Amino acid sequence: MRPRSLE
Amino acid sequence: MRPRSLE
Amino acid sequence: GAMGSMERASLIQKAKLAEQAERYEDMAAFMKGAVEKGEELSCEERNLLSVAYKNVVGGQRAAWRVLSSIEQKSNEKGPEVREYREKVETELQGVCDTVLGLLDSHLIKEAGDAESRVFYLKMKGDYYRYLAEVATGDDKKRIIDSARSAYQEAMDISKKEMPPTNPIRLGLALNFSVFHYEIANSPEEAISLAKTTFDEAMADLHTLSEDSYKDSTLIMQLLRDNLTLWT
Amino acid sequence: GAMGSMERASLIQKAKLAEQAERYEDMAAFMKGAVEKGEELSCEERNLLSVAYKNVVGGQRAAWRVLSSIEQKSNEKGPEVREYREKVETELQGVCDTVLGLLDSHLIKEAGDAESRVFYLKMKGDYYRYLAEVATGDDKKRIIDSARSAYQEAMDISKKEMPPTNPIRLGLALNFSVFHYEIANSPEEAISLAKTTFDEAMADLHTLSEDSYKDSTLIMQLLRDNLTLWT
Repeated sequence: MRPRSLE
Repeated sequence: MRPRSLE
Repeated sequence: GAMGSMERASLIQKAKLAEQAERYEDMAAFMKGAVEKGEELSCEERNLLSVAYKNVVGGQRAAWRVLSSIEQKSNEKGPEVREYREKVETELQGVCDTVLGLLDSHLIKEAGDAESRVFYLKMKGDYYRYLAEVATGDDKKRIIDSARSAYQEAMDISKKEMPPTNPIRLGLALNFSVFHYEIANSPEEAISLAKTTFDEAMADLHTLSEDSYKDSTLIMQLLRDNLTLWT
Repeated sequence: GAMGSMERASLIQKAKLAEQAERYEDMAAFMKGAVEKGEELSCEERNLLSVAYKNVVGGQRAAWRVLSSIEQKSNEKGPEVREYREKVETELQGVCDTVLGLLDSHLIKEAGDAESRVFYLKMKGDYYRYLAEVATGDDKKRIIDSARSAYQEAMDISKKEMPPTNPIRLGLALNFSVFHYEIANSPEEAISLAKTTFDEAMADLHTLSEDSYKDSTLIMQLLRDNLTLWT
């Protein structure tokens, strides 16, 4: 699953 | 509120 | 145009890929290219054309309503809100004129079977409806008449040639009812058409398979949702 | 370019309207026009530039991943899947090159304060990162080095000039950590940077107001979400 970058 | 047209 | 060098089968394949990728502007350009090959569309291909343009114009309509609401507030500042609403409006008009042009060159002329002719006349009514949503004054009157006329021709073929549960016939009646309520200021005609359509479909469900029953009842629930909103 | 005749203030006003309308391609064209006026951007205007292009490239990246997955499946048919993936790839490259060009002409050169310089160097790292996601082979190596370099210059200024809770510094560390994990094949560097960033911010929260506390803890939760995923 892909990690969170800044929203 | 807006009515539903065909989706 | 720009898709003239691509094979018809490759345009249809790429329209399907664009749908999976949620690239609806690309999907619409591929389906326009496919229509411009000059051949009739199959049922699946008509669906791809409708999905593509409905998603493109749906984003435009949503943006237009946000901008129109801000413009109305600002008139209860500068020209920028009006200019930008006009920009989005003109782009939406252009998409509707493109779809209308495909229907007039030459999808409706070559459509002889009821399922294809009703589908295209319904789409003609829908895109004139979207033009009417942003039109003012006398312009508005002629655009409203063009919508009404397309929907009425579609309704007359659908009542003669299709059972009352046919999903195309149901979706036409749903959208014509929305026309009457929102565009033609005829709420009583809207409610009457939604109720008669729902009741006539209910009486024909006994004839359907499980899959056809699910298709027809899904659209009937939209009719019921609008009757709940309106009554 | 095409926005050369519009006032800078009108471009910023229309970028805000486009955001409200969820018209992010228009928002990005307006903000490009504003950057091309040649003046520095305020904090709010830097945010508008980042929101616009992040939403445009985010749709492109999502579409590219869907198409890349179908292409990989089809190689476990014809040229169409590769061609369409290439079309979306080239459009995504073009958006990244446009943003990189704005940063190089001349936003980074004129950015002297840490909040503006770190913001722009972070954005340089992010768009080289998005280029790296679709790059292969030796091309990939030079693009990865360009990302890493931009992020490292941003990190060195942020550690000297900003407190450990500063939201710009936090978001830089978050994204550089994602670079290390997903692009540079350095999961241990990714985990170390996320953990050190989180722990140093936690120790500085006592200095913050209610509003600054909410801003810093929101980004800290993204660091914690990635550490949960990775460990």
